[PDB]
Amino acid sequence: PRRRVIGQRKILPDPKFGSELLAKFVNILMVDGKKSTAESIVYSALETLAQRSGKSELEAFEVALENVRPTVEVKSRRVGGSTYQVPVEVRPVRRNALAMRWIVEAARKRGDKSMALRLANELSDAAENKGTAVKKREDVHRMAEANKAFA
Amino acid sequence: GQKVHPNGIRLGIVKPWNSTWFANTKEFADNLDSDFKVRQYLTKELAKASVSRIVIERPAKSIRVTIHTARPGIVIGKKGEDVEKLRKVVADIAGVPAQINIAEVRKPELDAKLVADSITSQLERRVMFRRAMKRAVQNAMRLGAKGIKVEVSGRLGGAEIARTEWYREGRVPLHTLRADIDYNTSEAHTTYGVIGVKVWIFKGEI
Amino acid sequence: PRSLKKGPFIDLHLLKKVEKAVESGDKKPLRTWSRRSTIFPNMIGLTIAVHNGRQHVPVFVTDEMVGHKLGEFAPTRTYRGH
Amino acid sequence: RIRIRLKAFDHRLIDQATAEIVETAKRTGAQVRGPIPLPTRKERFTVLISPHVNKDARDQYEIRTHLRLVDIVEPTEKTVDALMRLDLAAGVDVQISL
Amino acid sequence: ARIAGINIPDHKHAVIALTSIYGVGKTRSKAILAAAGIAEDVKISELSEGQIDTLRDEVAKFVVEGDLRREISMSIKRLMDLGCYRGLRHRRGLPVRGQRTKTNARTRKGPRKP
Amino acid sequence: NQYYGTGRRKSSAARVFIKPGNGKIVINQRSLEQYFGRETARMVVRQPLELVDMVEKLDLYITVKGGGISGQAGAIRHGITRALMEYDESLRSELRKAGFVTRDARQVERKKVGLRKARRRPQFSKR
Amino acid sequence: AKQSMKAREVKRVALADKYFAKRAELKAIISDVNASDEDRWNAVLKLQTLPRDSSPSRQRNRCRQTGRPHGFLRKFGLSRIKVREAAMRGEIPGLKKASW
RNA sequence: CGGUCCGGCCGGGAACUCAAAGGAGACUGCCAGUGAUAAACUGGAGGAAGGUGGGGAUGACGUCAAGUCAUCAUGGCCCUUACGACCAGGGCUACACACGUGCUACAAUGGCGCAUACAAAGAGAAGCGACCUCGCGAGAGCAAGCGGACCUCAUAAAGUGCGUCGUAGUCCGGAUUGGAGUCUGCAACUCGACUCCAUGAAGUCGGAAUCGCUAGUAAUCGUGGAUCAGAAUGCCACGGUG
Ligand SMILES: [Mg+2]
Repeated sequence: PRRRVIGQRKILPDPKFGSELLAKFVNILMVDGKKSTAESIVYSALETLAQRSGKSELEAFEVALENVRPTVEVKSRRVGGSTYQVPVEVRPVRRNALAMRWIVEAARKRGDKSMALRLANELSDAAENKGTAVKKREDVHRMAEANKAFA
Repeated sequence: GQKVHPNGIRLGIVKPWNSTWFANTKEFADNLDSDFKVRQYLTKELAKASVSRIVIERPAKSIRVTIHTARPGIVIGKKGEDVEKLRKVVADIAGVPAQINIAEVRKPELDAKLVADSITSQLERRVMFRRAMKRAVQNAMRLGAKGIKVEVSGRLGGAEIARTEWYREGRVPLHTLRADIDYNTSEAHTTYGVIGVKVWIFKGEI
Repeated sequence: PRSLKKGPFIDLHLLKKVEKAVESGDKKPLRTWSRRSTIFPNMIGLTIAVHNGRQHVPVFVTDEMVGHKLGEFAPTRTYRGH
Repeated sequence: RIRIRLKAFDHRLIDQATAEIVETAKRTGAQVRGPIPLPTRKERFTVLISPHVNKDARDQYEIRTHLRLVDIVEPTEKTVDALMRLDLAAGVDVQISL
Repeated sequence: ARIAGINIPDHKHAVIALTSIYGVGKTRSKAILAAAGIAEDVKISELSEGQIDTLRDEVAKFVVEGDLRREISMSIKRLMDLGCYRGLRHRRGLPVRGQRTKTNARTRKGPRKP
Repeated sequence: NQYYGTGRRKSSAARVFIKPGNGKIVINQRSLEQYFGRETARMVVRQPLELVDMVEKLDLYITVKGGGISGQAGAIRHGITRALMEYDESLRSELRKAGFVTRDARQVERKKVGLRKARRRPQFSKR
Repeated sequence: AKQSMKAREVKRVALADKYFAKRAELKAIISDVNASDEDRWNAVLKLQTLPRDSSPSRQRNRCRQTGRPHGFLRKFGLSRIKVREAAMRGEIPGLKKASW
């Protein structure tokens, strides 16, 4: 929008735990509209992580996210012919979302036999900082670092 | 060329329905066609006599047609035999026995269709088109029209290019849905071509 | 495709012609506009010039033809190459 | 006993006619269960506005088929007679199921 | 194991194993199973030879693999020298069933040439 | 005492009948785990109840018509909220804060003319 | 459409009016399972012989005012454009420039 | 509430969703700050509804000698035993290709099998067609009801509940090519679907490039309708997730 700045719609928390973040993650996972399948998958992923780690299902979710989220993000300015990809401070609201999206992408990329299992594995990787999403985050940070020069 | 036909947007608002009868899907289309035919016949017959529009109503399979005219002296005639004759043909066209009612329009220049017809006639007997239009508008204003827009299109004065020409006087609220916009079109069959005379007359705000 | 209960297509005129040919024993090319006709056991041996649009093309009736219509054998569309 | 159904294209007119019917019923006969409007049969008719070309342009029209039922489960000789001739429906198709 | 001409991968389920053989598919497989009295859940692994033999017999009862191909191929050949619409389509390499040859006839045609 | 609550979401119409004591959840002569499949939907239906301290304090006999699954659930929730309002009409402050009293203006936007969906234009070549 | 076109369909309509019961009976016996085979055959050839213009298949319904077969309507019996024209004039009862 | 086939089914009850008539109701009216003391603006309360509440119809002056003289009407020019008409077939569905626009795809959020849930909006008496019967089945017979909130077309499908298969060209996808049948109509051969059996092409997310959409929106799953003897992936619409 050129003109409109509006307060965003209310999203209801997760049925099992009571988390908006979880709901957001599920939404991100879901396309075509199939939420209940996606939600189920997410639950399954959580379960396996709990079975592996021996920790709380939400807390583990949180630290994985922490491990995959960046503080600085590049953005193109397009003033000249050469690329002016300036790094900008990312707000805590959308940072989470971006991380979730990255996780989803990584899961999609992965080749484990169950989709729930795939994302569980991704989460595990994030926890031990070795997966695909984390790698992506790392180079994003590196890219920002290189061009942190600009303001 | 772009806009809504005003008589069709106001048909359930300010304009009363020109067609006022119920028929089943089985018996709708044919009835409509019959009505159209009757309208055509009327047009053929009473073009020399000043007529505007007709309202058709058929209860208990016995039609009453309401005719909106300017002058009843030629439309009815001297006697009600001509009327009877006219009815017969309508009956023949439709199927069931026919009855009619006549309505004299008060202020003939307030109604658009009659004015349009007059303009067409003027065009036919070769008069200055622009001037005629101006005269018409003036007459309307004299009569107490709150607004009048007239519009003629194409082949004016035998020009090789089409001429779009229009006069606007008073207030003609084409967009106000509660406005009584009386809109009609008469298309002139001139020697040089076809000139389409469009006329809106704003009567009142209700 | 028709139901077998309904009964496959035969044109009357052509049938009559076929019958005549059988009785006659002349056979030869026989003119046919109506291409909808189903091939019959009596028709085997008869050559029939089927209308394809501009011209009649004679196609010889065989035993490998029973469950077919005449106009299929008529190349109603023509093509050579680009 | 007697189901009278009222069918018209205009709503106000139909309402008026219904009221008239009710009035007719009340004076001559007995009981009457008044007007019950049934769902409007909306005849969605989409017309291409342009004669040649232009797919995007469509005039969207609707026929409002208004239904009105007045229900009486009591026959009187006075009122049955003064209903077939005393109705004044004008532009409303009245179907009297006796 | 050889059931009607060609060999079958022993890993597969019953319904699917039968499908691999030309001439018989899913519904056919199901029918065969019904005839036998055995469900689809059992693989080629865990099966007695007697049981297999009945299945084989049933398959044979249906026109399968080579013979069916011959029947089809022979029919095609017959069509060819007849020279009907079906026949010329086959000869040309063009759609028979009633397709637009102008565009999207690419199954019978294959890949685009120029 | 008996209290009514009307519920609407998108295309759904829901009735909610509330009677104090015993604590029953009845949707079209069935239980919640019997009638509704998705857990999220169940949670949402329980949601208005959740905020307040009422578990076995009131019975709910409810009937729902139209809508979908999640939409239906939403409608049910709305009905429940309405019923609650009817019961007291003083504890509206919490409900408004939550965002439960408002029936969705978020509704079935009609498929448009010349356009492939409700807002979706047909995929077109610029030139 | 052309006047010729209109005339054609008029002729077809007339034929349909004439021939329908005769057509109908034949159709009925064709349908019938409890019927003689030779009789059925006879019926089918009758039908084949009996006019193509008499068939409701050849009945391409046209505009009852102008003659256009494309854009026909079973409610109004006219061309879409023509219907619209009528509608706007107020000449059709019920048909509103409406929204939903 | 009484009464019971545990069927709203009913003596009944008119309370309410509903239905559509008549309305109330949203106005910057209410509180504050800002602002020329004004318009107004940014908030706040109450309130079902918030600054145009959402969507639609609504297109001023006019542009492009824009489109259509094959809806219609038209000035004329011309053919007027022919550029006219009637019939029969072929075609308009051609096919080395080039493009546009829609659909199904490439998978385990899946494919299928077996249980089960939610509708909305329509359309109908040269019509729809419960019940019962036979058909794998499309459909037939048989025989009620409904000018139709009652009778029907039509079970909504995604979803949920189990089972599987274990990333293969697969139990993916269904193309094509053939076989066996059913309706429709004078008649499916060029030329309709559909019931079925088989068959298993390409394709494992698409180069350059490009496109739509700001919330019930996109994305996506179904359900109608209109033109239809007959025949939609189109189009108009209705709803589910979202
Ligand atoms: Mg291409």
